[PDB]
Amino acid sequence: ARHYKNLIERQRY
Repeated sequence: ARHYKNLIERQRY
């Protein structure tokens, strides 16, 4: 679900 990478990619970024 590529679009959702964002979320997990916001945590430390």
